[PDB]
Amino acid sequence: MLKIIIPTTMLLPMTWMSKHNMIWINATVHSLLISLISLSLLNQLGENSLNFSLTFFSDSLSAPLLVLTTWLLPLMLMASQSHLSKETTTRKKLYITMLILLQLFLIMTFTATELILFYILFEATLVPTLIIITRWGNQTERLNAGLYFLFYTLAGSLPLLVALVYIQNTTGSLNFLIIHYWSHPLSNSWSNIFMWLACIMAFMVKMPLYGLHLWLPKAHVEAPIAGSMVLAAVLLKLGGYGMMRITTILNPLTNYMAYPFLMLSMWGMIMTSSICLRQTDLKSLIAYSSVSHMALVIVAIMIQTPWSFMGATALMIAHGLTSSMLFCLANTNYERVHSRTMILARGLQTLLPLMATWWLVASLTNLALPPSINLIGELFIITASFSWSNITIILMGMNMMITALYSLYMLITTQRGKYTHHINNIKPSFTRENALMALHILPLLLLTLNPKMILGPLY
Amino acid sequence: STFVAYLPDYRMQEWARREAERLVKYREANGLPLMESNCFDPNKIQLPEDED
Amino acid sequence: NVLQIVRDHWVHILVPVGFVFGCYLDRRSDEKLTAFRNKSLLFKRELRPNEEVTWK
Amino acid sequence: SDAPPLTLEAIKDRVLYVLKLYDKIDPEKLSVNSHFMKDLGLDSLDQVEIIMAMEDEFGFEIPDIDAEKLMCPQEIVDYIADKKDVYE
Amino acid sequence: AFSAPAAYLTHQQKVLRLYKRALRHLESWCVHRDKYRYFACLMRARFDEHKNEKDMVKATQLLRQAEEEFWYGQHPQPYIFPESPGGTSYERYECYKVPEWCLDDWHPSEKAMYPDYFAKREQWKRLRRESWEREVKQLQEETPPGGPRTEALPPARKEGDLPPLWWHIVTRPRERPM
Amino acid sequence: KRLFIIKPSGFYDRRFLKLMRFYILLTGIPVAIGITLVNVFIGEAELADIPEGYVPEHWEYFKHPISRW
Amino acid sequence: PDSWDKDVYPEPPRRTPAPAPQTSLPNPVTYLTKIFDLLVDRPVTLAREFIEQQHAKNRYYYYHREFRRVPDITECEEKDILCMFEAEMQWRRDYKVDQEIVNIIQERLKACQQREGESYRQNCAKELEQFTQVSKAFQDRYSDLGAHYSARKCLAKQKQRMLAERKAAKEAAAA
Ligand SMILES: CCCCCCCCCCCCCCCCC[C@@H](O)O[C@H](CO[C@H](O)CCCCCCCCCCCCCCC)COP(=O)(O)OCC[N+](C)(C)C
Ligand SMILES: CCCCCCCCCCCCCCCCC[C@@H](O)O[C@H](CO[C@H](O)CCCCCCCCCCCCCCC)COP(=O)(O)OCC[N+](C)(C)C
Ligand SMILES: CCCCCCCC/C=C\CCCCCCCC(=O)O[C@H](COC(=O)CCCCCCC/C=C/CCCCCCCC)COP(=O)(O)OCCN
Ligand SMILES: CCCCCCCCCCCC(=O)SCCNC(=O)CCNC(=O)[C@H](O)C(C)(C)COP(=O)(O)O
Repeated sequence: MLKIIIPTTMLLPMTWMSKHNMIWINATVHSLLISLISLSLLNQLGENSLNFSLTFFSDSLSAPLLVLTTWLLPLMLMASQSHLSKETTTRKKLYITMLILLQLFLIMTFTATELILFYILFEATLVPTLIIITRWGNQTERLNAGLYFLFYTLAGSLPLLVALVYIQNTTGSLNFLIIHYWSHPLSNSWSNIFMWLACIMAFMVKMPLYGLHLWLPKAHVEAPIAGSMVLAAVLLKLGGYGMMRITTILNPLTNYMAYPFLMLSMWGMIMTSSICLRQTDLKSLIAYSSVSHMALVIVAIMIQTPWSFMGATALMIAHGLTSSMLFCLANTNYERVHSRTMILARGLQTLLPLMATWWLVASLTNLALPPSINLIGELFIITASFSWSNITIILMGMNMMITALYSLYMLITTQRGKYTHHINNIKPSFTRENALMALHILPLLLLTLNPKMILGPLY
Repeated sequence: STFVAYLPDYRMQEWARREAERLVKYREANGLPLMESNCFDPNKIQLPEDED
Repeated sequence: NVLQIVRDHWVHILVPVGFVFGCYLDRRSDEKLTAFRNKSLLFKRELRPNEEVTWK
Repeated sequence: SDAPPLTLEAIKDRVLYVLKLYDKIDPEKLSVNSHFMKDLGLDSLDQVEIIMAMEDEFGFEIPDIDAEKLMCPQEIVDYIADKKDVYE
Repeated sequence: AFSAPAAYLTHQQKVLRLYKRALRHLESWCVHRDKYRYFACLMRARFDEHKNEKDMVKATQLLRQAEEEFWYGQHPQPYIFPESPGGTSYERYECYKVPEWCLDDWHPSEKAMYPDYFAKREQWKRLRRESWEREVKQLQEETPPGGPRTEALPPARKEGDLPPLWWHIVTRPRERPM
Repeated sequence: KRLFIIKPSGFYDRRFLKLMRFYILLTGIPVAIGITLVNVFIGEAELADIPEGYVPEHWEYFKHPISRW
Repeated sequence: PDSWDKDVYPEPPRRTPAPAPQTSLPNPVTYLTKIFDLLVDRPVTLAREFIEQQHAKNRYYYYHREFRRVPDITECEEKDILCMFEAEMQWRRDYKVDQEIVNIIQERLKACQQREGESYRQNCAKELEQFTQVSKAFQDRYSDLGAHYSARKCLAKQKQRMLAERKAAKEAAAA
């Protein structure tokens, strides 16, 4: 695992020793090389995980997330360099350093064998994101957004720390292998109920769960493009990964402790899909769609079936890629017209046809068109829910209908109709933007040929 | 993508198929059931002696 | 002719050297977990006439 | 292909044709610049009927706010030419 | 579409608009030309029955009753011209209309083709740039201090003057731009 | 008679498409040719019993030559 | 062909009728079949012959990996991590093998349904009962274990079923 971590660390002195006009080129090239190297972790053994050492291990769940992070870094660099052109060399190097530190913390988080190290890195991811949002955000609400993002996370995460140290004291270990092999049932008691809550609420708020999701629109809208990319693509999946790791020791309590969370997730996915229908800001719609998809992931994790975990893993990967692509698409238009209002710029298909094609493909993947992996995950989760209870199909179908509705609503509003007359500064699409959209979309379609790479350990 | 497509079958699916073929052939060649409702041998299980 | 281009492009070796060093450290870490080499009931084997270890 | 491009001469000839097929107008008396209210002694209802006849002739509707001011054949020809982008 | 609207419609304008709407809906009801002509002359006679009324109150009441009759007896599916706001071809060619400022973003290799067109476009741009200041000055001169009262614009009055605010009216893309 | 058609600039999208196709083909045509040559001249292995007293290498439990390599 | 075992994947003797023409009109399907043969099946056969000639010059083998039988989870003491790990690996391997067995039986059922045509309801009863037996066994073995399954949970499920069956048998013995 050091063969991935050490080059990521080497990215720091390499970008701090580069010339003022070569930082983007060097960082992009070596980030792509690191992603290529990290692609070798997909070879999984089946029966058990790849245990490199006492500190790190790789699973069929961790490997797609690691590859997604390593692949997302170069796309973040490509998206960032346009709006940072006027910045000084030192501040651009600091921004790239923030991105590299975030990547390092993420790659170490997904491979830790022990839960305290996972917690330490999972909290350490906060600082670079907070710095990025509050320093390179564009509006004045970035400060309030950063405060929300920090405190919503910490209020859930601190009880997790207390629960983890208590569990290590009572059991003697927190190593995930020992945790799994020496699992014992949780009795029906108030102490066990509060232990369950302390082990669950941090990952709940990172998803986010409906009712604890208010930080996400603020943080995702007010962050720069790279910050939004990493928030939607990767940082939302930390909660799901933590849930999959932690629910091993929570049985059989989850059988009834999951009822309020399932109810909240289903009704709130309906609510957020409905909210997307009346939104004046283009980024907030994407944020709320992310909330709905993560609510579906929460249901999948809560029901505790192999098909549910497979669908949840597929949906996490697909949602990460699709949300990153949608955020980049919105950012291109924002850079054109310097406003996030959806109806300001209309009929962009007449002026930008290839970008309209990218918009159409992203909208089609957002509504989970077959045989894309988005629908693979969603269908697996829906089938698992149907096995859990036949009445879930009503809510699943309603959510599907509303998702198609607002996806095509966004597409029609932004791309169709007639152009706004007074707006006359819409230049032809750059090679960088088209390449960024292609690099987002092509892995999505290529993953359809080999769906088992992202289905997870339960495959 | 080429590297991922040509990844060696470490997941043991072809091996599992061949093992299943061998087991099925052996079991229906002798009239034995294809699968037992008991995963582990009842002879190595020591249940509590009294149930009442 | 190569002095100046080396001085302005030497940064392109840091990441490959880090990769090589990481592989080397991974092998060293593997070297510390040989307690059960050729000792598992499933994979215990008789050594070949010339081989010294089953894996390294 | 579709119909040949329209020309100013054709528009004027068709307008004069429609107006000469109107009974309340003398064919000899009628002229391109002949005012409807003043020279032909017509009223507003006759102008509305003329506008409707022009719409039926050219297969397109003229809004009431614009049709109110078409008081001579030349104005109708100019309106039709400018709407269908006829420049020669 | 081309004329600046007034603050309100007179009784005469409302009367003519009701006449035209009634005639069009009657034509929708009366498909054939001869029957439509017969009933249109009947409508014209009934309409001229109160042509010379002097009491404005009773004329207004007649107009209201006629509007109620039209609404009750209107055609639910009246004939609409294809390019009209309700027609089947209303906004069909809007996707083919590209604004003229997009031609400035063309690559020089694209402008290598069509050289004379772009030279004439340069001529038009110089004309607009040399007329804009005079247009603004004329608009400032011919405007009351309390702002404009209507949406009407004055014509050119000098030797080499162009009517103010003419660029986006003259440079419409087309009605069939492709 | 011929009139000018006002269109947005198509040079840049076409150039991006040519560049992407060029690089993808530059890297993927040699791979396709190599895969075809390997498949034609070095076929897949065929299942055989393990000979007496012989222990195979770990890569000898797979049949495609590329996967074996 | 002989590539796959015909006992694991059996099929009926494939009875086909002989053509018995009743009219002097020429059969277009036969002429089209001859054209297809001469234009497609011969070049493809020649290309395959050349490919096999090239393959014969380079012959190498790959082997099926054999796994020893290690003690299962029933004969591991409560806190012996190594025996537990090896038993769990063996149990997971057996789970995969059982999944593949069920897959083979399902393939047999599907092939029977397609082959028998309009008489599948009568001529596929044996495949149906085979699938019923294997499905019941697989369900009893592995159903309701949920995610995070293990050999210990399978053993607990088996022991619960054994206790229920023993109680039922004992209460029937007194009847
Ligand atoms: C906006 C989104 C925020 C996040 C949402 C988090 C959801 C947290 C809710 C937790 C789910 C349930 C908690 C415990 C399960 C049962 C609770 C209780 O009502 O059940 C009965 C418990 O009986 C009584 O109801 C006791 C609880 C009454 C006091 C709790 C106050 C509830 C009022 C609601 C306050 C809002 C809480 C959330 C604040 C934000 C069951 O009867 P009994 O079998 O005998 O007791 C079982 C426990 N034993 C085994 C130890 C004996
Ligand atoms: C713009 C112009 C468009 C028009 C031109 C279109 C041209 C034609 C397009 C249509 C092509 C259709 C191709 C259909 C597939 C053919 C090849 C396919 O069969 O191979 C697949 C191979 O797919 C790959 O295995 C999966 C794709 C891997 C994707 C990895 C992307 C690289 C990482 C990038 C970053 C990812 C970030 C997110 C990751 C989580 C499936 O392999 P499989 O049938 O099994 O192999 C059998 C034989 N083997 C096993 C010995 C090989
Ligand atoms: C940003 C919003 C996120 C909010 C999430 C907050 C919820 C976190 C879950 C509860 C936090 C406290 C959990 C305590 C750590 C668990 C350790 C444990 O299990 O110890 C219990 C101790 O249990 C407790 O003490 C829990 C009491 C609660 C203390 C603080 C209460 C604050 C409010 C609690 C309810 C809210 C929690 C869920 C709300 C989610 C957010 C709305 C039993 O230990 P023993 O004493 O040894 O008993 C056995 C031997 N006799
Ligand atoms: C097919 C279904 C449609 C049926 C709906 C019903 C139709 C309506 C039926 C009867 C309508 C009436 O009587 S409506 C009553 C009409 N009476 C008046 O308007 C009195 C004052 N007249 C004037 O102000 C002008 O002379 C003016 C007439 C405007 C002409 O103006 P010009 O000369 O300057 O063009």
